Amino acid sequence: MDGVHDLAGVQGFGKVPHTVNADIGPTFHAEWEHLPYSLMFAGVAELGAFSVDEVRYVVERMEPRHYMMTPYYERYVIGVATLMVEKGILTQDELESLAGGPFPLSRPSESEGRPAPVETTTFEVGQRVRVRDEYVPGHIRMPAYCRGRVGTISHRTTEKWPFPDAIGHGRNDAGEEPTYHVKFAAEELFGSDTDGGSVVVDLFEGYLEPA
Amino acid sequence: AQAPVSDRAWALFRALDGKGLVPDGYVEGWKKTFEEDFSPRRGAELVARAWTDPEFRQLLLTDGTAAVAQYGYLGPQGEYIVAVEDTPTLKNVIVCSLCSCTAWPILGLPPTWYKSFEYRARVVREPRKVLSEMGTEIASDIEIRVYDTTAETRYMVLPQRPAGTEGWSQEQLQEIVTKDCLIGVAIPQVP
Ligand SMILES: [Fe+3]
Ligand SMILES: [Mg+2]
Ligand SMILES: [Mg+2]
Ligand SMILES: [Mg+2]
Ligand SMILES: [Mg+2]
Repeated sequence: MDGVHDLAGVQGFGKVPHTVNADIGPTFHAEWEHLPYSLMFAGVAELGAFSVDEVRYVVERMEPRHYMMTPYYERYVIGVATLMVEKGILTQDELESLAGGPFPLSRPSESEGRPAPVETTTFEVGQRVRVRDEYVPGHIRMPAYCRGRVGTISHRTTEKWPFPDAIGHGRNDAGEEPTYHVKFAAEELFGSDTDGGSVVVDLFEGYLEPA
Repeated sequence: AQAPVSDRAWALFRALDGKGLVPDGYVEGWKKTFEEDFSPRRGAELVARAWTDPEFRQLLLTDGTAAVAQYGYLGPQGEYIVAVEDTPTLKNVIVCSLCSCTAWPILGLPPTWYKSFEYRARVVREPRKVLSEMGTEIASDIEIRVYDTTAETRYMVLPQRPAGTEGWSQEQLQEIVTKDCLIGVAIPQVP
């Protein structure tokens, strides 16, 4: 999904709000902040109502201005609440009743997702690969900056996971794939307009093709 | 228009708890894990061991998962670990440009700054300027490599061991390996 969450390479932001080794304060800065993650795990591990991938996607589905104005942990309160409503576990009415006011949720998905591709290639360390020049409206773990770009395999995972584009929509056809650490030259991604050296993106096999 | 976030967060808890969907002590148990168990002190222990034990260093860099498992530090958002080695000509830095993905059990939960749109947007494209602004100068004769945490690999940086620490105990070395050293935005300093 080409949403505002795909931030890598966006220009115009100011300074990162940190200097090295500065105090970051407590883990949680408010008494509710542990709730989104803990309730995410209740949903995933206790209820089996959704996957972690579905949590990433429901946060991506926040209305774009809403996403941009909402602090991190609050996005996950909204996302988890949205999934609970979409899965028929809670209603928005009861959430708003208990909250004592408006509790707007993420927008509905505009894609049913896609299955893990049947045709993929097993790559080896040192091989040159291209990121498939594809556009996916639902969940995908490919940041746009690497779409259609060419890099070199530096690692093939020794484990396999469900394809995010499927499991992120709760589909039954996510299969399992290894991922690959693909190293790109900075200039391959941003031309002359970068000060870096290389960027390594951890890409599912189904996002890749021989170069 | 929105109700206060605290009210919305507790409403979500109460709605689920009131339907019997949240086990007793569940969120409290997670809070304890997040606050007390997940910690960059664990990553620091791994780094200090690698610095003083060439055999463990080799394991950590070839099978990070196995090395971390030896200490019992695998966990949620830290089940497949890859350690990335700084060298005299290479500085590694970690980000999750798409959200906040972090090796929780060994780095601790990500700090606000790491989750910021500023870091997520900028470090992939201008890591030298970002690190400089944060107080870490990386010379031009050094390659910067940014790892974008886009799938299930969870990363830690193995920084270079600074001169002046020769002979230090693992405990002494652990003290100079900070959360920011593990993420890659800081270089360990001799106090
Ligand atoms: Fe993330
Ligand atoms: Mg975009
Ligand atoms: Mg607000
Ligand atoms: Mg030495
Ligand atoms: Mg001594």
